[PDB]
Amino acid sequence: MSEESQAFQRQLTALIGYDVTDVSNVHDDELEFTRRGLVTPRMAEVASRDPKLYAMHPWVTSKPLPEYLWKKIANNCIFIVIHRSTTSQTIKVSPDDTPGAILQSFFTKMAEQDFVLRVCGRDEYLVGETPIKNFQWVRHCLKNGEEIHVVLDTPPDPALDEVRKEECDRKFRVKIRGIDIPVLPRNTDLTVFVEANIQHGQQVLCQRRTSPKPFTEEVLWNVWLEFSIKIKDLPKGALLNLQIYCLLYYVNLLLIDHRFLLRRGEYVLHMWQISGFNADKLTSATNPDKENSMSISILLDNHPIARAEMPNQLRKQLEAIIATDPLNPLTAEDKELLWHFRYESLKHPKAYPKLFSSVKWGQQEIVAKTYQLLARREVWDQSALDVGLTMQLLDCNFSDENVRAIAVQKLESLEDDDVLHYLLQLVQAVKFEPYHDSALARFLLKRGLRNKRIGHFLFWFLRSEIAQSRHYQQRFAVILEAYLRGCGTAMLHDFTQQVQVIEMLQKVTLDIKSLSAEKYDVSSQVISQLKQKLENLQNSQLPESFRVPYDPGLKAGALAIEKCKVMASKKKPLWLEFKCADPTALSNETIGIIFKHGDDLRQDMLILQILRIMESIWETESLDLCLLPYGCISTGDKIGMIEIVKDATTIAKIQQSTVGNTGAFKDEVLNHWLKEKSPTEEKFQAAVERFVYSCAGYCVATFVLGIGDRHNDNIMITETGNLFHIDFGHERVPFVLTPDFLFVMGTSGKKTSPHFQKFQDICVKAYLALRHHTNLLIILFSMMLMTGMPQLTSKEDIEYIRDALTVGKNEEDAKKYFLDQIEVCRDKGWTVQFNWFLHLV
Ligand SMILES: CS(=O)(=O)N1CCN(Cc2cc3nc(-c4cccc5[nH]ncc45)nc(N4CCOCC4)c3s2)CC1
Repeated sequence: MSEESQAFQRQLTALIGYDVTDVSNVHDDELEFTRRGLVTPRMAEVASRDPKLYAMHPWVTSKPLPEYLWKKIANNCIFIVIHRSTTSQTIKVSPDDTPGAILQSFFTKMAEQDFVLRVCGRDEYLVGETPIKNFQWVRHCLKNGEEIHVVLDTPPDPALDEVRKEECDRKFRVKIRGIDIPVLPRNTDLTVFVEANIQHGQQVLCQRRTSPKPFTEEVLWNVWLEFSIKIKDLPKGALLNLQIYCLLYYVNLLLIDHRFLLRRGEYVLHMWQISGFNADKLTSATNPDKENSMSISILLDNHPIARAEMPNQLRKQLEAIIATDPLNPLTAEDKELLWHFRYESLKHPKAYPKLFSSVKWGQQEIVAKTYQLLARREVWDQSALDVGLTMQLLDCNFSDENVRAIAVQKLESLEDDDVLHYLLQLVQAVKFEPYHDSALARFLLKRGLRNKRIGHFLFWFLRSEIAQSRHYQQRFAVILEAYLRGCGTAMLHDFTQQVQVIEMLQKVTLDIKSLSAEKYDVSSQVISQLKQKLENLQNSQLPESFRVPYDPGLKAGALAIEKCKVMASKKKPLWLEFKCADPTALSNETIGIIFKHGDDLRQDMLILQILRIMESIWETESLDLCLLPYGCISTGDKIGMIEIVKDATTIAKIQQSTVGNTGAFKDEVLNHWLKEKSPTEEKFQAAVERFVYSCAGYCVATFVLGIGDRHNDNIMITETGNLFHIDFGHERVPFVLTPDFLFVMGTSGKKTSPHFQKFQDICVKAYLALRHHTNLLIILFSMMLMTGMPQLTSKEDIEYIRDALTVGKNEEDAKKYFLDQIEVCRDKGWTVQFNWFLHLV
């Protein structure tokens, strides 16, 4: 290789937080073969990407402007403001104008075309052949009541992104030699057996078992388990799933390797324990912790695969099946129907998930007939993209690489606006791929390299998992490495800054927990020991500036040490604030970040992202619900950072105005708080209007996701009336709509009023609107549960959102469901709010 060529890889390992050149936890070479496989997709995308547009990463959309934003234009005229050091004139522009065209109405409007419209304060450019109506920064300014401000400077040089020179009819059988574990002790001794499953997409094709034996630290069976399934009938992607019950341990082994070879030989597999169903149960990875983990020893010595029209009455039976939801389980009668009428079923794209579930993958002939099916894919290829539908073929139920490829094909048609909407959920879906190299993993690689913004979030989503998941770190590390070798040195330098900063601060956060008590208050000497520590970093240690990971436009600078503090709260997070490093920023307002170690933030990532998806859904139907899905990024193990929404206050704090007598509660208080922070009465009604939309948006969203029973303490409001929920780490109430909220709506329980009439109207509007996307939400939820929780009932915890979205019912009933829910909160008032307290003391 080379002296400095290996110094490149030690930079790569530092950003990844894992060494992909390590081979100490492999029993084959799939991971290294995947490093080599991804060189091509990388070099292709890099080689065909526009240098100019890659440097500026214009964030842009082809969707129509919503109805709720053409109301803020009674005149077909939008206001932009071009800047230059001191002075800065304003310019009349029509929504359909272009970056180039408004430069035509600036220079010629004055009485050399190699300048650019960058945004004031950020690294966000208005460029490329798009209308300004169709730029995200512009839609954002219109949405808030802000005015588009812009500075004129030289385009950033493409030179800075340049990339370095790169680098049988025999039945199947397995011998169970035995198991071994250095130490087991609990208290009393039991018996133990090994269960072997041939598995394919959460379908057990076959299952044999050992005789049981006593659970000493070594147990030897020496037994052949003859299976019924024949070798030729083994499908690519099938897993030998070895499990130990007395269900304490599990491990998996792909029966057909990444070169289509039948798996053969002597394996010692180090196994995962079960924490006192989910995506960790599917992994081909073995436990790296070889000193403590349980190990199984096996032997393979077994290569391969090298007219008439329906009666109208069955069609109805078949259509009914196809209509049902992604969780509605299929009977044997239903599957056989689907399969017998394959070709009719292929005419309905929505039937696809249900159809490929009806396939007997445990049979060679039928899989082949299934490949004949996928070969005449005219209707699918021509169908309009359905993200819900496409996602379903990427979940844990589908292990066939061709099935999964027809789904990835549909994704290729997404523009970058929609990729960012689904990116986190597509990164989690790499967990369900049988092989490390996959159409999906490559699709992300390709989309990330093509767009600096997708690239940026693909970095942190990958790194979040690598840091806190032994089950999938090696796979994701290989994928990240591939990204980093093609993202270009501007982005590598950027990440290196970001990784350095957060490593310095997490250090400070862990070092501060320990000097404070397990829990009480915040010491005089502890705010002493926070300021001192950050003064030492600030000088010769911290970058002059780093990219804010949750908002990669914004460049944070030097710390505002006076405003930083440890938080009198759960597990001593740091409230930090930074100066903005861009001197053309039009405000002296700091960037606020919380650093927390203790909670599990991947869950918050996931919930906030589904919340961003609901906003986008409501966009399809002219519905704005003023949600504040604030930034939130997991960076490492049980730890990460959070955006501080400026001017926000906990609802429980507004109730603790005085005393707050261990849980005193009072209807009228919220409304008084709103008038104090609103210098004109005019802005006060703007706040109540904002509170009715926001309260409604967070009510509907929260009912649907089953996270609505919350303390006042985890709900906030801005000075401008924008309500929002926080801290999604996990008698009853479907959601929070307490008497304090209702007095803002001019209604003190058991009445109706103009502002409350809006609230109900908006709620049912929002609720029926999410139901036009029932299959999407069910599948995102089901996946959320599987890749981002503890262990969970693959039927029962998902089955909440069915009943929440009132599946199978007509629209009138559905409204009547939700409207009962509102009146459950108003029939209970404070009962549950007060109840959180009763346990405590
Ligand atoms: C005297 S004190 O300085 O200690 N004071 C006490 C009362 N605090 C109220 C808050 C608690 C809080 N927790 C979180 C959080 C905690 C853990 C996990 C989380 N996931 N998402 C948020 C979040 N995120 C917060 N946000 C997010 C949105 O932007 C405003 C700050 C706030 S604000 C402020 C601090």
